[PDB]
Amino acid sequence: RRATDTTPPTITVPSDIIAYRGEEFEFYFEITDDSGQVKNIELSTFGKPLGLNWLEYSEDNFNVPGNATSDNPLRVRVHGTVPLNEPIPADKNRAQFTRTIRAWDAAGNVSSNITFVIKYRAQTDKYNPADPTITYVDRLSSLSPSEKNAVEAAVRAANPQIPAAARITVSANGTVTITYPDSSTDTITANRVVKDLASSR
Amino acid sequence: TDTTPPTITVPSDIIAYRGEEFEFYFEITDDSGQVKNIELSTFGKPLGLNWLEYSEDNFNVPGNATSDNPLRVRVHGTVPLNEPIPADKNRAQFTRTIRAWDAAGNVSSNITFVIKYRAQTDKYNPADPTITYVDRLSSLSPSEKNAVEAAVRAANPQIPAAARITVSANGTVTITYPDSSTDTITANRVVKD
Ligand SMILES: [Ca+2]
Ligand SMILES: [Ca+2]
Ligand SMILES: [Ca+2]
Ligand SMILES: [Ca+2]
Ligand SMILES: [Ca+2]
Ligand SMILES: [Ca+2]
Ligand SMILES: [Ca+2]
Repeated sequence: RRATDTTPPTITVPSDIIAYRGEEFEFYFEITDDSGQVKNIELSTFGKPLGLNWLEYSEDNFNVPGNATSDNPLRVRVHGTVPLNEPIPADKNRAQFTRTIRAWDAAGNVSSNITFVIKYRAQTDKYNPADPTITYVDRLSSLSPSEKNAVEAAVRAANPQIPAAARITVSANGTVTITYPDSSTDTITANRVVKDLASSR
Repeated sequence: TDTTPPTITVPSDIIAYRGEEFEFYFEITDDSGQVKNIELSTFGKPLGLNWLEYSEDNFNVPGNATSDNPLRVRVHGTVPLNEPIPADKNRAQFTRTIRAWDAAGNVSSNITFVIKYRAQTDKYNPADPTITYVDRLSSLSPSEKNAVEAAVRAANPQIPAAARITVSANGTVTITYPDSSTDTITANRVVKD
């Protein structure tokens, strides 16, 4: 047996972190140490400030004997919400944050930073609207207020998976726009939404 | 023997809104206590309001039309949703006549009544919603617009469910009634920062 612990902790990072603007998400780091005890972690930008004030984790169970064994690793839950307005550039391969994590054991050994990547995307990437039941209208090019209400209700009823804070609008010819809370959108063309009532009876 | 026709009281303010059922009553009395029938016309010519109907309950019965208990004729109908409204609202009305007769056949003169009709927004007057607090007053988010609309709807169960409430970028509310007339709620009664 060696008189001292000279080996830093080992960190496992999640391999495919995907976040949608305005929606809470979470991912876990798993950490072990040959001593069985991890003291704390640091999230950084390769040693510089993290710069993501919306990302949080709990220090529950940090620096407790036995908290970080091979059989029972330390599981660190990181969570937050990418801001509703976070800019997504034209090349969506650039819509990500690459950051680093390291950890200390109780003997002062600190691991070397390893990377993790938070990819983020518009809410319209998460949601795929189903077509509503058809609303039958008197004039295909000039919907009444009651017909627009019915279209919106039908679009909403065909899509309970879509967020309640998304806003559904309807044009004069029955074209549907779904505007998600982050202002990304989805469209349903009118021919999938309305049909002429007289033509259909 | 009866030589005197019935007398007719008409309502003074018959005001109907497009697309919304209305009702009113004529009250008819005769010195005999009995009214046989009535006729609605355009000064003797055809009435020309196929959307108007009246009840003939209790016509031509003794005692149906006394001073104490006149014959109360219920009239109802719905002015068409698309009835055009002239720019001069003194012309947005139908002037018609009613006459009535007793069992001896004494007929009254034609008595005038006027059905005024108006756009739905002339009826409805939106109450204000609980205020919605927003992040930017010139650029509401989708979620904030949803909240504004829900609040306007929750405060106004009396407005037709078929009316459509829209919300602009600055929180201005438009209510479009089924007959396509509108009301507006200015942003300051609707949103705050
Ligand atoms: Ca160690
Ligand atoms: Ca989508
Ligand atoms: Ca008489
Ligand atoms: Ca009676
Ligand atoms: Ca009004
Ligand atoms: Ca009024
Ligand atoms: Ca709506």
